[PDB]
Amino acid sequence: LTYFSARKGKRKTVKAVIDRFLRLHCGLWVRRKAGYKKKLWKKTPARKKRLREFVFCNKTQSKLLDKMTTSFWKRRNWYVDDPYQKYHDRTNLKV
Amino acid sequence: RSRAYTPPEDLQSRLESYVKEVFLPSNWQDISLEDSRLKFNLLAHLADDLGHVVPNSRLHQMCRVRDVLDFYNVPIQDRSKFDELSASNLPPNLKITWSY
Amino acid sequence: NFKRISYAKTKTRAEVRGGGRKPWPQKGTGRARHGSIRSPLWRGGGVAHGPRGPTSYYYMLPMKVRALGLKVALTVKLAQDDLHIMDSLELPTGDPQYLTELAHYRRWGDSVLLVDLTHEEMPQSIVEATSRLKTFNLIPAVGLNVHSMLKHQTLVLTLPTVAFLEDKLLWQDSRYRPLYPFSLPYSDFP
Amino acid sequence: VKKGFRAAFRFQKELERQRLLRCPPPPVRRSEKPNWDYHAEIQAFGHRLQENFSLDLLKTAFVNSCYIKSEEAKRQQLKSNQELSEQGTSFSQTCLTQFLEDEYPDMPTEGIKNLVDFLTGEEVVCHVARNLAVEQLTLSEEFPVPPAVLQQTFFAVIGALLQSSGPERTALFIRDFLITQ
Amino acid sequence: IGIRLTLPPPKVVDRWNEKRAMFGVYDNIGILGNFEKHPKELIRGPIWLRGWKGNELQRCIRKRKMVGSRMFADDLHNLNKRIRYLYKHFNRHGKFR
Amino acid sequence: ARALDLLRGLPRVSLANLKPNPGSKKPERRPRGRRRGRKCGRGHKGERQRGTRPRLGFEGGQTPFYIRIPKYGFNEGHSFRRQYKPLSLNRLQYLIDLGRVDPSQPIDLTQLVNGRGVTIQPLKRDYGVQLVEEGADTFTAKVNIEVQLASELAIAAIEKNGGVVTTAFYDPRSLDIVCKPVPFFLRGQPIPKRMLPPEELVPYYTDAKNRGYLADPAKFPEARLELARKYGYILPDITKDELFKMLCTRKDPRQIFFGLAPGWVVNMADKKILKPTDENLLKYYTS
Amino acid sequence: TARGTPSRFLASVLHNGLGRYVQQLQRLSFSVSRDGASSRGAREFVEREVIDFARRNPGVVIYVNSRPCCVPRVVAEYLNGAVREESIHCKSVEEISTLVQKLADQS
Amino acid sequence: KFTRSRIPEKVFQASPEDHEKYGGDPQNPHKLHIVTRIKSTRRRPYWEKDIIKMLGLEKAHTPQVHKNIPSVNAKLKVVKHLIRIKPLKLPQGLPAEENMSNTCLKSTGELVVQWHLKPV
Amino acid sequence: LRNRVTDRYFRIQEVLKHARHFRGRKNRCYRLAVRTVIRAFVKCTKARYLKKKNMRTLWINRITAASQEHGLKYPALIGNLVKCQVELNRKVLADLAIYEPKTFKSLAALASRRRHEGFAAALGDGKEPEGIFSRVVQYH
Amino acid sequence: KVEGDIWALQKDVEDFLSPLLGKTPVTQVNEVTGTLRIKGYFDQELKAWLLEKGF
RNA sequence: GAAAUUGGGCGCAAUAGAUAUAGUACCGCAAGGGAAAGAUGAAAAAUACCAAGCAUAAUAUAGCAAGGACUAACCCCUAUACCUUCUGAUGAAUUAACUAGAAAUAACUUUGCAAGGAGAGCCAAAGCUAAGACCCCCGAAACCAGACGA
Ligand SMILES: [Mg+2]
Ligand SMILES: [Mg+2]
Ligand SMILES: [Mg+2]
Ligand SMILES: [Mg+2]
Ligand SMILES: [Mg+2]
Ligand SMILES: [Mg+2]
Ligand SMILES: [Mg+2]
Ligand SMILES: [Mg+2]
Ligand SMILES: [Mg+2]
Ligand SMILES: [Mg+2]
Ligand SMILES: [Mg+2]
Repeated sequence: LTYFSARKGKRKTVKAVIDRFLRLHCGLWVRRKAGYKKKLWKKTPARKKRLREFVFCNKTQSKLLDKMTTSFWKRRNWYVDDPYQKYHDRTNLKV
Repeated sequence: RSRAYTPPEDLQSRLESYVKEVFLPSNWQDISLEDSRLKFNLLAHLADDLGHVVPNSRLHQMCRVRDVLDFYNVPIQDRSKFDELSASNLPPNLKITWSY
Repeated sequence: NFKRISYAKTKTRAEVRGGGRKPWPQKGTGRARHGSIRSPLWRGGGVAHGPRGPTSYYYMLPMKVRALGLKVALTVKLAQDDLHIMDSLELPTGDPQYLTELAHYRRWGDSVLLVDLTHEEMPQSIVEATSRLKTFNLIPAVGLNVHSMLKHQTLVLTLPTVAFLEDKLLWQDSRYRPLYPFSLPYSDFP
Repeated sequence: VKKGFRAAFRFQKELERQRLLRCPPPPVRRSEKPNWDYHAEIQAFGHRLQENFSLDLLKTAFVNSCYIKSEEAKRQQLKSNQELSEQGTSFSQTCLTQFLEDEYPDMPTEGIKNLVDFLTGEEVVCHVARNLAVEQLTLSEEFPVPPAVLQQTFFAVIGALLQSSGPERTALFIRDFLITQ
Repeated sequence: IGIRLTLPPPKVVDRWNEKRAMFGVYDNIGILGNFEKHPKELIRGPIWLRGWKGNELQRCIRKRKMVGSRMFADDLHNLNKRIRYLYKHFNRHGKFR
Repeated sequence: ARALDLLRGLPRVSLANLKPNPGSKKPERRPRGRRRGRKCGRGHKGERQRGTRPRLGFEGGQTPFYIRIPKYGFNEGHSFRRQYKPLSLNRLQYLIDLGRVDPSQPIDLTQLVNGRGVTIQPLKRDYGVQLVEEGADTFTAKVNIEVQLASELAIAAIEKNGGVVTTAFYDPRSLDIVCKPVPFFLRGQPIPKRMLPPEELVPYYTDAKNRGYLADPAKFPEARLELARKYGYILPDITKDELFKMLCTRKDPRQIFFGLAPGWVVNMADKKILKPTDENLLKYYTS
Repeated sequence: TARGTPSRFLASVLHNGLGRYVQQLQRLSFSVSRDGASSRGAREFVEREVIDFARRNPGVVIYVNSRPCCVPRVVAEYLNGAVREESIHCKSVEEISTLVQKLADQS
Repeated sequence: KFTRSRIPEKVFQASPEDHEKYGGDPQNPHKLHIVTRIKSTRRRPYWEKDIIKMLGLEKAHTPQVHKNIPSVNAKLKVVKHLIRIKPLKLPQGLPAEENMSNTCLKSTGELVVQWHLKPV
Repeated sequence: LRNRVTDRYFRIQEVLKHARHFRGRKNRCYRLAVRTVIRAFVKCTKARYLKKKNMRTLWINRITAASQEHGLKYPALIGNLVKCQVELNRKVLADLAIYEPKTFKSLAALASRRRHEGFAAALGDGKEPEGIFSRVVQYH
Repeated sequence: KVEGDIWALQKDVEDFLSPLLGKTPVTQVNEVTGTLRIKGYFDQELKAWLLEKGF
C-alpha cells in the first residue's frame, strides 16, 4: 500500500479491501464466501447453504486487513437501522 | 547573621511568656495556631528574640504551640565541612587540607 | 525542545554538483564498479543519511501536564525553602548593589527570579535595578515557566502574582473538556 | 581539526608520560613533594613497627649531623645523630652476638664476628632501612641518602627504641629485622 | 596521527547570557495568559514548520506547497526529485510491512 | 506527606538533577556492534535484505486473499448513511443529577453539548442524538427533550414521569451550527433557516407515534394515550403543573436556535443583535 | 598474555611474616572535589568511613587533599616505594571501602 | 527405521542365580533406588533426553533417589543404558529430625545417618 | 561531519600494547595486529588446559624416572600407594623425588612392600591373616 | 487519585478482596503518582466499597 | 484522489561545508566534464614527544610466527590465517581520513486526565492525550528528451 502519500503524507486504504470486507468494531472482519454465485447448478444444497454465509476471517487475515485500511474505517458507526450493529461489541469473552 | 542556633535553657518560660503576651490558660502547649494573626505575632516575636525564624518549608507544620516548642529546641549548627571534619577529633594520622 | 529547529542540512548524492556519467566503464578496467563520482563513497560525494533540511521538533504536552508542571515547580521551590513572597517589588533605591546586598544578607542564592503580575505595572526601581544584573531577573507572571524556575536558585513572588497563579492553575483542575479553544468566548472564562 | 576536548586532554597526558620516560627528572626526596606531614609520619613510623617511642627522641634519631651543618650553611644567607647511633650500634652488636652465640654454640668467634659484621653491614642495614621508611624520614644533606648516613640513622632508631622501652623490646626488634636477613 | 597536540583554546560559556537567563520565558503564555496565544506562535523559523512536526517526506511536501512557488528554480527541482525519491523509498522499501 | 519533608534534606532541584520516569525511555537500538549489526536485522541476502519486499497483500504470485473474494456491498453507501449518537436515559439522568443539564429548561441539542453529555460531530455525518431505552426503569426526571430519533420505550420512559419528547430534524449545516453555536457567531453570517427532512424522513417526522415535530398537535394525545396503555402507566397531564409553560415550548421548523430567528446577525462583541428589516430578506428568512 | 607481560617470583618485602607482620601501606592520598558529582562517593567516604579506617590501622598516614578535582584519586604508597594510583571515580562508599581495604591488605 | 524399543518382560524376571550374584531378595524388596547418569544423553533419542530430564539426572555422576514403583521403573527401563541403579540400603534407620543434617550417602549404596570424621 | 571520532588513537593503542613484541608488521599495523592479537588471546586461554595437562605429564615423567631408579614402575608405585591410603598427589611426589629422595625411597619401599603383600595375599587365597601394611583405616 | 498513605490502602483493599478471591489480590502501589493497581476487574466492588468508606 | 464547508543556528570548519583559492588548471573537435591546495608571531623594519615508511641496528636450523612457558630471545610442547559465499572459492600492500537502518497505523512501556480525552476537526462499550521505541550502502546492460559532433 501507500504508507505516505505524495499529496498529504498520510496512509491510504486499499479500496479492494473495503469493497469486499466488513470491519466489525471489535476487530473481526466479515467476508462473503468465494464462488457463492457461481455454477450453482452443479452444487449440492448443503454447499449452496454454506456459500451463502457471512464468514469471519483469520487472525492474520484480520491484521492484514487492519494494516490495509485506515482509522476512518476502524471507527464507531451509529447507523440508523444497521443490520450488523448487534455484532460490533464482543459479548462475554473470557479472552 | 549566621545560621548557628543554640537553644536557650529558659526557653520554656520565654516561649510561655510570649504565649501569654500574645494572649493564658493551663495546658497552653495545646493551643491551636489556627488564627493567622496569632501565629504571625507569636513567631514574629520568637524570630525577633531568638534570631531564628521558622522557615517556609515548616511554617504550616506547627498547628500547636508544642510544635513551635519542638522546633526551637533543635540545634541548627552551621559551619563549613572543613570546620566539621577538623573538629570531629581526628586521629593523628588523618590530615585534611582545603585547597580553597 | 518544542521551540527547537535544527538548521543542519547536507547534500544528498542527487543534490551535489556534477557526477552524472559513469567515471570508467563497467568491466574492462580493474577498478571498482562506480556509477558517479558523487556517490557517498567518494571524496566530494553526498552524505548518505545526514541531516535533512530544517527539522522542527514541535510537540505539545497536554495543557494539564504543563499546568501540573508549574504546580510541581512551585511546591518544590517552597519545599526546598526557596520560595519567598513579597508584598511588592518596591526598592528604596534603584542601584544594583543594594539588591545584591539584600539577596546576600537573606542568604537567597546566586540567582533570583523576581516575578511581578504584569509587565506594564512593574515598579521603576526594580526595573532599573534588575535590568543591569545578570542573575536577578524580572519576569511577568505570564512569563513564568519551569526551565527558569530550575535555572534560578530562588524565586520571588508577590502576593498579586500568588493570587494570579492560584487562579490560573486551580482552573485546570475542575474544568470541562473544551468544546472549542478557550480564546473563543465562553460563559464564564475571562 | 576535530572538535572536542577529551581526546586532546588524554593525548596531552600521554605525551606527558612519554616525556617522563624519555627524560625522567632526578629523584627528589619525599619531604619535598606534596602530602608530607613530618610529625604525623614519624608517629606512623612508630605505630607501624608495633612499638612506642618517646617521639622527640626518635626525632633526634632521624636528624644527622651533616644536615645541621648544611642547614647552618643555609642560615647565613638540633641534637645530632651520633650519640643514639653509638648506643644503638654498641647494643645491636652485643645482642646479635648474644643471639648468634646462643643458637650457634660451635661457631668460632671469628665467624660470629663476621656474621655480626654482616647483619650490621651497610648492605644489609641499608637494604632494611629502605623498606622500613627510615630513608624518607632521614634529615640528611644529599639525596639519595648515602649508605653510611642511613646505617647511622638505622642504628639511631635502635638506640631510640632502647631508651624508649628497654633492652628486651629492642632485642625483639633486632631479632625481627636484622636476624631475618 | 589525527589527534591534536596542544589542547584547544578554552570554551568560555556564559550561562547568564541574555539568551540563557531568559530561555523558556513565554512557554506558558497560553495556560496563564488566558489562552490568547498558543505557544506554537512563539517559535520562529521557516514558515512551513512553525508549529508542525513531520518526517522528511512530509517536510518536503509541506515545503513545496507552502513556499514552493517562490523557491529558487534548481532548489525547487532538487526538492521535486527528493519527494520523488523519498516517495519511492518509504512506500516501496523497508523491513516492516 | 513525608515526601516534601524528604525534599528539605535533599539538594535543590536543578537542571542537573532531572531524570525521566524509569520505563519511559526505551534505548534506541542501532546497528553497531556484534549483536545489533552484522547483518543488521535483515537476515541473509534475498529480497528482504536488499529492501525490496513487495506490497502488502502480495502472496508471491497466487491470487491474493483480499482479491479471491467477491465484492459485496457491506460499505456500499457508507458515507451517506445517517448516524445518530446514542444518549441513554441512564446517561441523561446522570447528567441531570450532577447539575450538568438543567431540566427546568428545554433540553435542545445545544444544552447536551454545553453540558458535554453528548459529543456529536457533524462531519463524519452524525445527524444528531437518538434516545436510547437503556435505563428506562430508574429514570426519575420531568424533562423536555428534543432528540432526533427516539425509540418507543424511551418516549414512554420520559412521558411517564411528566416529560415531553419531540423529534426534530437538522441539516448537517444546521446541526453544525447547533452543536457549537459560539464559533458560528464569530463567523459573521446571519442565522440560517434549517431545512425540512428529505423524502426518506418526512414520513418519520410527520407521525405522531414517534412524536414528530411536523406532526399534528391534535394526534399527540392519542399516541401518549396509546403508550400509556401499552406500558402500563396512568398518563399524567402536563397541563396541571407549573412547568407546563416550560414543557410546551418548541421552536418551529426553520428555526435553529431557541429564542432567536433566522436572518439575525449576533454581534458577540458589544452584545447586540442586528435584525434585518428589508422585505426581500424577510420573505427569504421567514419562508 | 604472559609472554607480553613481565613476570616475577613470589616474595615478601623484608620477610614480612617471619618476625612480625608490618603493614606495607604507608600513605593514602585522597583528593576529593568539594562541588563535583564524580567525588560524591568520596565525599561520603571521608564523612563516614575514613576516620574509622584511619583508626583501624594507625601505621597508615592518610592525606585528604580536597582540591577542585575533576576525577578523584587515591594514591597508595608502599614501604618499598611503590605507588599505586587508583581512581575512586563515580564509586559508591562501599565500593571505595572495599578498594581502600584492598590497597591496605596488599603490598 | 529407528524407533522406540519395547523390551519384553522375560528380560525383567530375576533368576535365583542372580539372587546369588547380586545381593537381592525377591520377597521384601527395597524401597528406594539410587540412579546415576553415567553415559551422556547426547547421541541418544530425544525421548531418552526427556526421561533424563524428568528423573533429575542432567548431571553425570550425581545420585538421585527414586521410588521402586512400576511407573518410575517404567521410565528407568526406557533409559536403563544411560544410568546405574543401586538399592538404597539403610543400615541404621531413615534419618529423624535430629540426624537430618549429619548424614552422608556412602559409595557402597548405604546412607549413614551419623557421619563423623574420626576413625573407628 | 557533525560528530566524527576524536578518540581513536586510544582504541588502536589498546590493541597495540599487546603486539609490541611481535615480528614483522604485526607489531605496528593495526589491521595485522588485530588478527594476531585476537589469535594470541585465544591461544592464551586454550593454553590453561594445556598448562595443567603438561604439568601432569611432566610429573609422571619425573615420578616414572625416580621410581625406575628404585626398580619400581610408575603404575606399581601409584597403585600401591593408593592402596596404603597415602593420598599424596603427583605434584608432591615429583617434588619429593627431586628434593627429598630418602622420603621418596621410603615411599618406594612402602609401595613395593604393599605390592608384595598384594601378591602374597592374592596368591594364598582364602581366609588368612591380612598383611600388616595391607590394613585399612576405617572412617565413620 | 489516592492521597496519603497508599500502603494502608493496599492493606485494606487487600483485606477486602481476599474473601472474594481466596488469595490475596496481586497489586502494585505506585507511591509516586499515588495509584494502586489490582489485578482482575473489581471496579464495582471497589466503587461500592469506597462509597461505604466515605470517599 | 477531490470539493462543498472550516479558518538567527543542540550547521560545517580545509577529504567537511559551496565544484569553488576557480567554473580556473587540465581533459574534449565540440556539447560538456572538472581538480587540488592554506596554517609562525604582538612584531620577520625580530629568521619537542605520536601513523605507516625507513634509519640508529641485516641475518642463524623449524615452519599463520603466536601461546604455555622459562635462568634464558630461539631451541621444548600446543596451534589448518581473517572476511564472505556455500550443508561444510571471493576480497584485502599498508597507514590515515571518509564510508552504509531514515517512517510511529496498531500493540507495548511511562505520565496526565478519566466516562471521558484532546489548545475546535478526532477518537471513546476504559478510553483518550503525550512521549519513548521499527523499517540500509554501492554496482548494470538499458529506455526517453534535448543538445554537440563528418
Ligand atoms: Mg545527478
Ligand atoms: Mg548508476
Ligand atoms: Mg560535499
Ligand atoms: Mg476547500
Ligand atoms: Mg572542499
Ligand atoms: Mg572539491
Ligand atoms: Mg613511526
Ligand atoms: Mg611447532
Ligand atoms: Mg587480490
Ligand atoms: Mg581507518
Ligand atoms: Mg571532410
